[PDB]
Amino acid sequence: MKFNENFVWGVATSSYQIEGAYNEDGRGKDIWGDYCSIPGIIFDNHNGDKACEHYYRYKEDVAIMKEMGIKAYRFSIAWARIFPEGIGKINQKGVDFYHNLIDELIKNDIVPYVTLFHWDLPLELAEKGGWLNDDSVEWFKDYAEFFGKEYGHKIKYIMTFNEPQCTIGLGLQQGIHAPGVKLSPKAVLKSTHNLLKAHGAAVKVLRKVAPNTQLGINPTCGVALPISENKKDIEIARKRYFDILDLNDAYVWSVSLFLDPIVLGDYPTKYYELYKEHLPKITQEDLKLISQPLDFLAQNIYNGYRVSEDENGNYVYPKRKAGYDHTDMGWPITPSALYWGPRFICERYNLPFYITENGLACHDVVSLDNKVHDPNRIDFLNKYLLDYSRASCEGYDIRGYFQWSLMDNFEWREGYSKRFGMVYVDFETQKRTIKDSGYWYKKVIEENGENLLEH
Repeated sequence: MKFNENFVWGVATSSYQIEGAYNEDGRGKDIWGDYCSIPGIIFDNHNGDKACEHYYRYKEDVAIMKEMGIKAYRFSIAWARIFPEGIGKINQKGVDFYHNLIDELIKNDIVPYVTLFHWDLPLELAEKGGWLNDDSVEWFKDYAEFFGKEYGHKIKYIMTFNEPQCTIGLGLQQGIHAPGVKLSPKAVLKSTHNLLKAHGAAVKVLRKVAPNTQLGINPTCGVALPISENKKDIEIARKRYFDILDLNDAYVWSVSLFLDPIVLGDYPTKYYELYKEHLPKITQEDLKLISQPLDFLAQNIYNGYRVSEDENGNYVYPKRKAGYDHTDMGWPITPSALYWGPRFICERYNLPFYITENGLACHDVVSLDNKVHDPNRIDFLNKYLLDYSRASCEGYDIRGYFQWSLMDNFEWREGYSKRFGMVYVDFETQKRTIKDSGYWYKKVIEENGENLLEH
């Protein structure tokens, strides 16, 4: 019994990365399409105008998902495809599209998992300040309210914000993601506060208009890994994993900054002390709105880092061995992150836990045999599921795993130079090719993980 019988095996995509049709059927502009229009921002000036054309080819992608026997599909809704201006007028062809997509999923016995916001903020609301605007809490509530009223009767799982660490940190504090700016701590924490408030308002209104839909959120962070399994070393990694970082660091990359207000009802104590001169207006109704009860907690986990302390109690980060296992991103391959991550999150928050994203980039090619061989992805996934199974076997309330991605897509700043899918996509012909990892993943679902090679 590596995993439980109810375990959920899924793949994950996002709207801007696969859909295409950025300027068709009344879809409004968003921040990433706007971000891409700045020359030199994206690798080779790629954009998401066409992407994988999933908007037009969704039936084929669902047929491919049935071919691999995938029972759950995580995807995101393009806010600008339903509300071209963020608020007000409804774009029916965008409403019809997600109807056609959802119906195709149900028709093929695939359970939809919906992400409301996957970074594609409607450009009209960004030009109104984005998450700096206190009205953004209402913009997202009305967005969530319409989606719950229109689709709640056939969507059982909804998560609000995918990886707010990127939207806030890379987008507004580090200038790495859209809109690409580096704002003040006041702006960043005010933007953080309104995003959390928008999350809670979305949860509260979805309990009213879609009461049979389970709600959650999937943040992300590097997983602090203990140097050994001694209680003294595990506590160092646990403290770092939920720490609040200094203002001169990339302080948005914190687990507790977002999830402690959501699950525990307030920011950590360190937040009020370190950020005292940059604190936003925080009322108790704010914290009450943010801390709505959730049905599940999720997390995108890709890698982790060893962490320790010296004599003075300062964090020490040991080097990685020369030639260490890595991906086409240069990211390290650390399968133990899928154990310590879920373990730390479950112990601190005690909610049903999903892994919403896990995977790696591989320099995949269509070989001479017209197949795509990615055994490195098979090894990466197999090793990560082994440590994830250990957490399930140890009694933690683990519910599922969504492998990023289903198909190669637009990898943001990297464009199409990085391939994360188990399905190969030639971005000219739009020809799909299932990789060896896809057929291997089909057997994993059918065996519920009892085929995972050990050691």
